[PDB]
Amino acid sequence: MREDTKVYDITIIGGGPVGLFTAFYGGMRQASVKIIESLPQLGGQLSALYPEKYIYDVAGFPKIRAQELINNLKEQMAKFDQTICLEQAVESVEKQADGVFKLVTNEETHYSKTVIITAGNGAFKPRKLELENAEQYEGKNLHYFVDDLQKFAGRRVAILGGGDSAVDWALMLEPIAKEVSIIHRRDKFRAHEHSVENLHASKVNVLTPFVPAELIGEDKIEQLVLEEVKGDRKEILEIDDLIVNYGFVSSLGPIKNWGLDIEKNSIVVKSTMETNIEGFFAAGDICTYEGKVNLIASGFGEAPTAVNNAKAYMDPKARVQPLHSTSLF
Amino acid sequence: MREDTKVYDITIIGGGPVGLFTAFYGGMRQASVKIIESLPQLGGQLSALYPEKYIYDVAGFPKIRAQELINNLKEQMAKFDQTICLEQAVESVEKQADGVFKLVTNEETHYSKTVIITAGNGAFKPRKLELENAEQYEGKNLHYFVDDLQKFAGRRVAILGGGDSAVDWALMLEPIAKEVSIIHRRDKFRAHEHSVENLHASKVNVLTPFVPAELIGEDKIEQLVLEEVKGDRKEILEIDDLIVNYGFVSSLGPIKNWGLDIEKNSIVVKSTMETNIEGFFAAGDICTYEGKVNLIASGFGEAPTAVNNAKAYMDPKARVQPLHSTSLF
Ligand SMILES: Cc1cc2nc3c(=O)[nH]c(=O)nc-3n(C[C@H](O)[C@H](O)[C@H](O)COP(=O)(O)OP(=O)(O)OC[C@H]3O[C@@H](n4cnc5c(N)ncnc54)[C@H](O)[C@@H]3O)c2cc1C
Ligand SMILES: Cc1cc2nc3c(=O)[nH]c(=O)nc-3n(C[C@H](O)[C@H](O)[C@H](O)COP(=O)(O)OP(=O)(O)OC[C@H]3O[C@@H](n4cnc5c(N)ncnc54)[C@H](O)[C@@H]3O)c2cc1C
Ligand SMILES: NC(=O)c1ccc[n+]([C@@H]2O[C@H](COP(=O)([O-])OP(=O)(O)OC[C@H]3O[C@@H](n4cnc5c(N)ncnc54)[C@H](OP(=O)(O)O)[C@@H]3O)[C@@H](O)[C@H]2O)c1
Ligand SMILES: NC(=O)c1ccc[n+]([C@@H]2O[C@H](COP(=O)([O-])OP(=O)(O)OC[C@H]3O[C@@H](n4cnc5c(N)ncnc54)[C@H](OP(=O)(O)O)[C@@H]3O)[C@@H](O)[C@H]2O)c1
Ligand code: NA
Ligand code: NA
Repeated sequence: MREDTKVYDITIIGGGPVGLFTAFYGGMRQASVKIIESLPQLGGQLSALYPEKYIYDVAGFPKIRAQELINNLKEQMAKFDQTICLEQAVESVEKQADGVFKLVTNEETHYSKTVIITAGNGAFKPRKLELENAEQYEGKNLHYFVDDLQKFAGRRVAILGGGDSAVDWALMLEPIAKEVSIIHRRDKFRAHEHSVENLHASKVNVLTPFVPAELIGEDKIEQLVLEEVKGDRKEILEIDDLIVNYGFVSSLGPIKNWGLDIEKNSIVVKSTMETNIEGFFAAGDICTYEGKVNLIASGFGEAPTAVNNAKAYMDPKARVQPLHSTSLF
Repeated sequence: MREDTKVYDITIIGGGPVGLFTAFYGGMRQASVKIIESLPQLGGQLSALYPEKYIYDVAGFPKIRAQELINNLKEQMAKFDQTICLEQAVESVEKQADGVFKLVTNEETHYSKTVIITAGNGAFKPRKLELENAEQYEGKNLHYFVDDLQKFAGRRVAILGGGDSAVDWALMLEPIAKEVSIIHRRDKFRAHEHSVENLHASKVNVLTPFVPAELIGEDKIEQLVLEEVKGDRKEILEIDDLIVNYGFVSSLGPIKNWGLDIEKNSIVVKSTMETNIEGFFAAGDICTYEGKVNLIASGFGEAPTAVNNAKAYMDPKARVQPLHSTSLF
């Protein structure tokens, strides 16, 4: 655990499209801004689930690719400064006796005058390996997210899963690692067929249809035991690193432990976007009210409403109504 | 007075940016849509009051010219069918005994299952010439809205006003008209400095500081008499056409007589965007609620909220939540 003692004006929970636009508007209102995001990148459901698909119902865009919209939002918010904390899932939020919010994640403790939660359906997290003692190896040689390929240089690597993530990493590691195995529970892969063709074409050891049965290693994982899906046959692999790419899940989880009023598995808001905790606002798919629609356009409307009301909360002489952007730049 | 006996699903009062996106969204939800707009053009405050200016706080646009955003919205809604009624200001809205809304304008009577008012600050009207016989010439050779500039080819034109609209028309007409004069009540123009420099360098006859004194003509205007401001001098122009560019005025006007709940020139809405009259919704600058900010982004979020709740009102079996646009097309 570490601690960032700087009190930010606005801390945003979740860097999907609504959080990104919220960050922009915080900058517009001369607020210091932190974004905390569960995944190793920004973009929420758009970047995670349909980055290549076209969106037709965002105002002003006859058609726009999801990732393109996210890229536009990043460019928009780049005019201002934020501190962005990726791979952090907020698990605790408490308004302290001095009014300052304290936020705790899996990695770091943060402070803020206001919090705006833009969590969607809750934190995106990788699917964990469902083997009794898998957690023991987290922080050692069990990897869920991969960034630096060179740490696997000259090493025996096993990758679990059959999607684009598992296949892509297997192909990138083949020329770097001593040996690479990919283990998937069907003979048919879920990854793009061309990537799967290259995989079979490559020197990657493909083990299908198998599931992980056991992890062995007192300290570091040393052996991986596989079991065939149809039948009882087992295989043991000697490995230096295990990468698990089983996709992602989202849930509210600890968002329900902060004293917020929750209805429809979402955070209730007044028309100002404020929750039942003053200084704590919500926007986008995480929020609810009578007539709420879960759309990007709706969230993009909620964002400035939240930021502008947050600004008035922080500075009772600040007008909720912003000045014209046409004049300000 | 004429009557359109077709009962529309959704009829939108005002074709500013929020009414345009509302109209698009109606199409998205497979509703029959009519837009009724007071001016001879769509675009609201953007097109009328700042078409040339860059907007920076619409989600997904690092910067977009106001008129270009309007153009984008028109392209977006062109995917579906709408009935557009320009040059019609709504004077009366009544929810009849059968539940059907009856809307009466200056030109026509309309019917609708639901109404979504997107009127901003009220119906735009051009500021008119305050001379006693001026109205007599409307529909003849006195012009408040100019579309077919070619019809001024080879003609003697006088333009009234000192803003960008007047100056732009003078400069655009100079190369094709026989003669162009611009008449303004101060030696200083309100138009942009470079345009004014172009104006003085051109062959346009600039008459300042003058106001119109008299229109002469039994049928069409044949002569325009001007008088110097704070002076003792008149001028008479022989003209074929008179264009007046005195800007725009807006007010709620008869919107206050429909039995709606109104505060501070705004229609009070609950979180569903519904007014106190069931089936009658509002969005954009016209609506209010605690925390409301008059922004384009805000209005763009309110629009689909209104449409989707109007859909649920018309068919309580149909859902509020739309299917994905990524999927629908
Ligand atoms: C296949 C598909 C197609 C779609 N098509 C459309 C469409 O065409 N038009 C449209 O308008 N909508 C569409 N949607 C819905 C749209 O994706 C959502 O409305 C939008 O993603 C909501 O944005 P958001 O920022 O509120 O939430 P999200 O996109 O879910 O982002 C929230 C972010 O918050 C992070 N987060 C959450 N909790 C925490 C925490 N505790 N700590 C740290 N980080 C956290 C999450 O990891 C996530 O990155 C579609 C959805 C799907 C799945
Ligand atoms: C100079 C200026 C700069 C601005 N800069 C920004 C900016 O940078 N960013 C931002 O977000 N916002 C900005 N705004 C505010 C922005 O223009 C408004 O939020 C936006 O125009 C509201 O859109 P609308 O569709 O609700 O209303 P409007 O734009 O007012 O359109 C309403 C339309 O309804 C019509 N109408 C009204 N009543 C009737 C009736 N009874 N019958 C028929 N038609 C009717 C009117 O003629 C009008 O065309 C600015 C405003 C101004 C004046
Ligand atoms: N280059 C690219 O275009 C690229 C790169 C990375 C990610 N993506 C996209 O990002 C999204 C995420 O994909 P990603 O692979 O992380 O995740 P994914 O598509 O969800 O794939 C997860 C893989 O894990 C397997 N799995 C899950 N739980 C398991 C379990 N309990 N036991 C055994 N196997 C299990 C699944 O098996 P089953 O298939 O049998 O269900 C699947 O093969 C996808 O849309 C993907 O296309 C694209
Ligand atoms: N090319 C561009 O960039 C462009 C193009 C079109 C519009 N716009 C913008 O759109 C906005 C609207 O401009 P627009 O020119 O329609 O309108 P405008 O700026 O309001 O100008 C109206 C002109 O009419 C004059 N006027 C009004 N009533 C009068 C009266 N009774 N007698 C004499 N003169 C009268 C005003 O005089 P005074 O100046 O003395 O008040 C003013 O010069 C402006 O911000 C403009 O910059 C920009
Ligand atoms: Na929700
Ligand atoms: Na208003």
